[PDB]
Amino acid sequence: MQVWPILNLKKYETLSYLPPLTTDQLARQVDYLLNNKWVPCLEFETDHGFVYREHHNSPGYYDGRYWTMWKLPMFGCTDPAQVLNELEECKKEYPNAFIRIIGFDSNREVQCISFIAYKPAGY
Amino acid sequence: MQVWPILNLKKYETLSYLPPLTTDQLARQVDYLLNNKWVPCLEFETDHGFVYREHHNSPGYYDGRYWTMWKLPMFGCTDPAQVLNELEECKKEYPNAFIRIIGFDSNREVQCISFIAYKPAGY
Amino acid sequence: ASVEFKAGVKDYKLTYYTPEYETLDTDILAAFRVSPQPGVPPEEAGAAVAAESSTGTWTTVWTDGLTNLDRYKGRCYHIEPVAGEENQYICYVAYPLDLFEEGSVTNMFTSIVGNVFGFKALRALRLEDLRIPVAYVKTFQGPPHGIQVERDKLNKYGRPLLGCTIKPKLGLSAKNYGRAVYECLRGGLDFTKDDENVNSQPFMRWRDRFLFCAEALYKAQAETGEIKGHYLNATAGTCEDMMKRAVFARELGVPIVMHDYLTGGFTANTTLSHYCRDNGLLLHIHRAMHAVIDRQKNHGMHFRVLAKALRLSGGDHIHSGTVVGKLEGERDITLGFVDLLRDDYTEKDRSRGIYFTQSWVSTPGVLPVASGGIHVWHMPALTEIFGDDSVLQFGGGTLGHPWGNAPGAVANRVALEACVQARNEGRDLAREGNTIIREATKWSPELAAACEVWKEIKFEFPAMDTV
Amino acid sequence: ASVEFKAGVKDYKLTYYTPEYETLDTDILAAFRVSPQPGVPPEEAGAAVAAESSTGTWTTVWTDGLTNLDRYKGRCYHIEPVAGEENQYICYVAYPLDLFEEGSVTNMFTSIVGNVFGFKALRALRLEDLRIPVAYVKTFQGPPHGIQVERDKLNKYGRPLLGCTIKPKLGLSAKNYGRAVYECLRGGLDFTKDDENVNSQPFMRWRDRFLFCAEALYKAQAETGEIKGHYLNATAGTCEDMMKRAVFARELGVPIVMHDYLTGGFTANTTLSHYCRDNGLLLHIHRAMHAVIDRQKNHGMHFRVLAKALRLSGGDHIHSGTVVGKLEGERDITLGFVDLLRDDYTEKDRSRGIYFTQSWVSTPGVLPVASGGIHVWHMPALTEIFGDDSVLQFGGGTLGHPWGNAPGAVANRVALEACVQARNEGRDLAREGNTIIREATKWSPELAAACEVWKEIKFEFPAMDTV
Amino acid sequence: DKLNKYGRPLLGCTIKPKLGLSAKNYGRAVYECLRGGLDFTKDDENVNSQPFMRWRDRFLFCAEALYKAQAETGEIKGHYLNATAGTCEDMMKRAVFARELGVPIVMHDYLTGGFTANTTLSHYCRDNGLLLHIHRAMHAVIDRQKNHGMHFRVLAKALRLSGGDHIHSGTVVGKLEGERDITLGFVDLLRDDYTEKDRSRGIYFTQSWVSTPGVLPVASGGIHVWHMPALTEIFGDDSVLQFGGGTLGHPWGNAPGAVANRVALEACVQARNEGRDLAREGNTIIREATKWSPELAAACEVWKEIKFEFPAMDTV
Amino acid sequence: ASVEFKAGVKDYKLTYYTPEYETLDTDILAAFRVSPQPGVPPEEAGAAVAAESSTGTWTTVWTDGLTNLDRYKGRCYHIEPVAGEENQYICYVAYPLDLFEEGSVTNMFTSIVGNVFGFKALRALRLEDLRIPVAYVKTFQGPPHGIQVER
Ligand SMILES: O=C(O)[C@@](O)(COP(=O)(O)O)[C@H](O)[C@H](O)COP(=O)(O)O
Ligand SMILES: O=C(O)[C@@](O)(COP(=O)(O)O)[C@H](O)[C@H](O)COP(=O)(O)O
Ligand SMILES: O=C(O)[C@@](O)(COP(=O)(O)O)[C@H](O)[C@H](O)COP(=O)(O)O
Ligand SMILES: [Ca+2]
Ligand SMILES: [Ca+2]
Ligand SMILES: [Ca+2]
Repeated sequence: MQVWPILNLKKYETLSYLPPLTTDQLARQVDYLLNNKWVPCLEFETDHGFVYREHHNSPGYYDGRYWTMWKLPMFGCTDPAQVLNELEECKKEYPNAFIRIIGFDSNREVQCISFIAYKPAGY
Repeated sequence: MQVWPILNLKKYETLSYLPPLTTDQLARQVDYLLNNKWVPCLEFETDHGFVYREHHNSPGYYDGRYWTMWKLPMFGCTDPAQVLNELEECKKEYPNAFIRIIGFDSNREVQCISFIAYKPAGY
Repeated sequence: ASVEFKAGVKDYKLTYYTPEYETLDTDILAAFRVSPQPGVPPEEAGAAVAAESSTGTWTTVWTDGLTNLDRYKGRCYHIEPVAGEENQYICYVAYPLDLFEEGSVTNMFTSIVGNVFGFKALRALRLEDLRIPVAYVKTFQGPPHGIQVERDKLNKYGRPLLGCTIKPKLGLSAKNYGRAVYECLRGGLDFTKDDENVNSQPFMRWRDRFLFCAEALYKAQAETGEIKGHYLNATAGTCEDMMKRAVFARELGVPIVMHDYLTGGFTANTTLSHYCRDNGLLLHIHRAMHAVIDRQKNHGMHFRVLAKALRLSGGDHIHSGTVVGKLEGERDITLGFVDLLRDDYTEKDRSRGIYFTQSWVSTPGVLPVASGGIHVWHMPALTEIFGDDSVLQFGGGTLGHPWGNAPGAVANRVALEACVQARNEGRDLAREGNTIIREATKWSPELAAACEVWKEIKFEFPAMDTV
Repeated sequence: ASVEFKAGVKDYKLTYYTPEYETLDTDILAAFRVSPQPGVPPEEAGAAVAAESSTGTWTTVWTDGLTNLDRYKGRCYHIEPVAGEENQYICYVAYPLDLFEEGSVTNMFTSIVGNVFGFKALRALRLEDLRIPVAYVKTFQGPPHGIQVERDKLNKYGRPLLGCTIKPKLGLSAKNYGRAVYECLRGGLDFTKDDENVNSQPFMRWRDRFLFCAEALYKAQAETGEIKGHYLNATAGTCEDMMKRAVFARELGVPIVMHDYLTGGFTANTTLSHYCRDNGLLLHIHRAMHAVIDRQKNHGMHFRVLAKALRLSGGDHIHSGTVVGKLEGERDITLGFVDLLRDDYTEKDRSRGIYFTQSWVSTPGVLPVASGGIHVWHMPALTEIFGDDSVLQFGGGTLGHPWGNAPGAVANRVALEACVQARNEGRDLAREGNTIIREATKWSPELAAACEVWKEIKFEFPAMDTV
Repeated sequence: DKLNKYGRPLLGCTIKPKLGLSAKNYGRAVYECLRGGLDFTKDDENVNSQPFMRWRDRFLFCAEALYKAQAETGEIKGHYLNATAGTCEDMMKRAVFARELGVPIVMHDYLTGGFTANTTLSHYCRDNGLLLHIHRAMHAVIDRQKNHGMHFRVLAKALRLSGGDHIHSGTVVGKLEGERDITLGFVDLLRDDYTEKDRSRGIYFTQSWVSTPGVLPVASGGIHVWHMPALTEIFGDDSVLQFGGGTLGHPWGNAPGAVANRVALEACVQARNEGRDLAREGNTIIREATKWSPELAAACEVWKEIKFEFPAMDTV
Repeated sequence: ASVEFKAGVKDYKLTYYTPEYETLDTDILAAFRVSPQPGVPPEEAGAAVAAESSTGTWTTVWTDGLTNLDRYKGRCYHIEPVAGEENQYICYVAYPLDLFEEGSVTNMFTSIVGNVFGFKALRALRLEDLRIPVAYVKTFQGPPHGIQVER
């Protein structure tokens, strides 16, 4: 009988209950996004890594959901090395931030992909 | 005329105005719980040891009342050494937590016992 | 099937004395202690009480034949002589479910206790008990919260709760009220309260007091780390005024308010009970005025009937007496109605004054409150009589302590925990009480000073209300 | 000027027995009949009642020094032994104006009658009378209308008014209620009414009854040409429910409603009193439950206190007893509280049970209502005791008549007018009563049939409540 | 977008014993479930307000619990508070207090409450930013038999008009009836803007929605970790998968139960996304995850034999 | 008094088939016409209906030990075979007063008829009749007027 731990067990939505993505596993998530013809985008955040409620409290209002856009969505991208390259550029400029990869479906106007790709020190 | 102190005089509900339980006194509280045929359970907390009001303020709403369950309530327990053994296991895994022992009455669905059994450093 | 109308008077017992009737499980049953005038046979006295608390008047009325009198009539179905008494009987009366207004204690009292106590033909009448059928119980809300929910809201388990009335009953200002409340709460009491008659007055207006008592209670909560309440009184002259005070307590986010249910009344109290359920407020009930009605054995209404009525109308706490303190209450009678207030089921038990088996079909239980002339040396007996599910209140016992309110509160909290530990360890509170207290004085200077002041004080007098 | 705080218990009489005190004209004065336990001197008993109904508790409290105890304390200022009684005294207690909440009977009772009746140190306690100072009287509305305005609204002058409770107390349907109301009102009664316990029930729901009783009363008004009323009962389980019934009566445009002020309670009754003033409704008050409290001489509260309390809270009618009918009430005591209900000023008069001179600074007077076991042969005595400013009600006496409700009403109306004419012509109602009635039977067949049916019926028993 | 949740089915859980738990034990159970990785917990369809647990106490304790699980985990949480009631006034009072607590989602039983009441609550939830979970209690009285009644697809279309953000859709593989092709048909009728006549899936008519928002289908009733691969294949990302028994029946308690289900679902999503076939490699995908997840391994041992396979009453 | 928690699935009839139970006068009683699938005994079918219309689900839950399952559980207390029918039974189920919200037909139907009609293990289910106890009747207003008052 094991007790699920309590301390420093922050999670990050889709895929964060799995083992850490290897470089091959990260590659395959970007292939999957591109194979479905979704638009990739990178987002980053240094200050509020998790969701909170500072300015309002009514149903469905949360702060911390918006992060900041790295450049623009990569419209027309077909090459996974571009996505991975921009991830390396974001990391170099913001080594202290959380960085996620998202993929947009413009017909539904819904993100169909979202996962954490890099985490700063101690996370 | 003595003045009742103000600083670092946090209290912990039933039994916390008495001198610290000896090992024999702790054993006798566990015997009492088992002799009334109540189900023992351990609960622990590292972050918010005392009660507070973060998410709401209406009558009867407080944060900090729920702690986290150590394994499950020990249904059918009749041996005090099991309870004390789980307390030692909880302490070893969470030496920085507050740990309490509770006893449930399932007919009334009321905890009939609750007391602090271990306190972390400086408490 | 329709007999002619015959005008004129005839005996009540021809229609309303019914010794072969079997009671229905939907009936309300009343046990009346009846003392007839000389020359009035017990059958006629019993019949008169049943008739005039249900369908009948003093002469025969033709309009009976438009209805079915036998399905609506109240009826005296059993008469039992009282041992050791000249001309005094227990008369049992049955009232059909259809006579009563759903959810209205007011209507139930109006019928059963309305006019019959002033009959010329009786010397005295006392309602001892009522059997409230489960089909009528289900028409009421009952307590707003009840015992289980109250402990879960407050996170308080494994000991009686501790309270305290602020003294000078009357005459303190709003700010001195809150000053006294902070110092009482910080020493280990869970609760403080308004005195039953502090409402709003020239020396202290209600809104000012609510506000200062909120600052004080929140300060004691933060210092100690334990949830605190102060019973803010909503009792008032009108329903509008009463509602305004419950509304401001709601706004302050505090856990508990109080009402004087007999002086305010049952129509008002049922209103407040419904508001407290709707708004998550605990409702403490004070029984001011009960002893006008319930003190004497020959005449009035026993407290157990008034306590059942409160459970229906609704309250989370009700004062129950202390047994050992300054106001009357016999041990066995008190244990009887404490069980009627807390439990789901109580069997007939004439040795504790329970005339009827009573079921509650899960109506929440009320917390009994023991208060009035008690102090640290009473703690062992109090804990033994009431057990964990009670509130023990020390007004004079806290604010009469030689070192002030905080040390007063410590002494009471230490004494109670000492008793709880000893009880839990197998010690006998009845026999080892003074030794348990004495042992705690060796490591608690606060309790030692309280013990010295009140060591001789006892309240021992002959009781007026015995089985 | 500040003496040290001394913890511990001491006698009440050191602070609260004050035989040299001169009462203030702003004080509330209480006359208590006190029966102490053996070994408790009357000074300490009187002190104990004063302390515990005002500012004191059982041990000494340090917080007294934050205020001025001597300006707030209640105080026993006079003690008088009861003639013919072992260990029973009249203790007089004075309470400062500042202790009380303006406009609240609830608060006034809570202090004076709240906890002291259950003291272990007393065997029995009865509150006999209260002196209500004119500065406190002016904080209350009093009756919605009062006697002058009621007669002017209804165009009724020069005789007692006539009413009638519908019988079977319970069990009639809404449409049979209205049928009975029409036949009563068309024979010459001014009013009919709901029985005190007819509220809303399975056999008859309230809104149905109000609506059929409005059709019936308007039909009798148009046939006879005289204004008619039916007291619709607003008594209910909650204030919201009570308010909804007063609202629909308003909508129907009828003149009068009723409330059971003790079973509903003072908080709810003051609310309804204020509503009836704001909306032009007469308010009939029924005193159901009073005899639980007021029957016995040793213990409780006398009816005169409960009647003063109603006058303050508010009502246009209150039941006053009949003296000669089926329920208890002694002539001299009754005349005493009838004067306290109707007049602007009543002097101390211990032979009628008036312990204090009482002034009303123009509070409207309440009409006394005589009801319960009376019939045509009582008419002369009733007219003599109450005079023109009363209502006399015959339920059984109308619905028990051999020829039905209309003829029953004629008999009562003819009897009353015969008494009024005879009195007005100089005849003596006490001595010529039976001859007055007998004369009227020669030209009134309806009265003749009523006279035959009830000629032997009398209610004569030893009274429990004597001066 | 409100919940910040993308790229997988959502995970819920009904609290069990259906009836009989107290207000505080409900909240205790909610916290432990939510902290282990479920997105949602919920009131059982028949938990309204009762002698064992009154509604306002339950709302209040479930708010404290959900907010504690949210802060521990870093992920938005919800608990479906039930507004079903005897009268509209009562129903409205519950939606009002949920609003006051600032919580994201309430629930309604639309057939037992009824369409008149349901439309009222749907308008209130649009006006106040509350998600609305719909439970279809009573539908099988009407829709079970092929000769007589009304098929569920008609009841599902009616709910989309009246209004709700979630509706129960069946599981196909668990304890209650639902055939794969008929289910796929009305799932498309609930989520999509346009659906062509297709008699093989029971669609008799081409149906258009002119941008009526889509309803998330909820799969619940008798499912557990070994069903995860098939559920993910049938419904895809836009669904909610609910495990009551399958969380509160776990040997180690609610948190570990929740971890097992969350790990199972992520394992399926990763494998699907890498090109693996969920229909054929399902058991291997679950089995692989049991090597690094003790919690899932305990859940797998307990329910390895459990299947619900019976003849269907409702066929094309 | 508290037995260990045992995870896993077991038959419904172990807890919810209760042929010796005497009905309380506060109980709601249901008469169900049950047609089970082949291979499902009538005891398990009746048990399944009672469990899933009251307190139980498909596998064993540890939280039963925080309450008193035996005072809340619905229970199949009698089974009668239908004359002239293959594999069809009248199953009688009892539900404690405390399961129901006062004054709510909606809540009463939600429990008794909510989910059990779509169980895979049944071919068909019909609720024929309900015994509504007088204590639950009194929580409802009933007709606004009724026959007497309308005339
Ligand atoms: O006025 C008072 O006397 C009290 O405040 C107690 O004061 P102390 O604590 O200072 O004695 C309580 O209200 C009484 O206990 C009421 O009686 P009961 O509980 O019998 O109704
Ligand atoms: O129930 C009754 O008895 C009455 O309707 C009278 O009926 P009858 O006219 O048929 O006697 C009146 O309420 C009583 O007079 C009340 O007593 P009181 O005025 O003393 O308070
Ligand atoms: O009562 C129940 O059975 C459930 O809580 C599931 O319990 P478990 O998670 O413990 O199975 C769900 O409401 C049903 O799934 C409803 O059925 P449907 O979705 O078919 O309408
Ligand atoms: Ca008091
Ligand atoms: Ca009457
Ligand atoms: Ca369910």
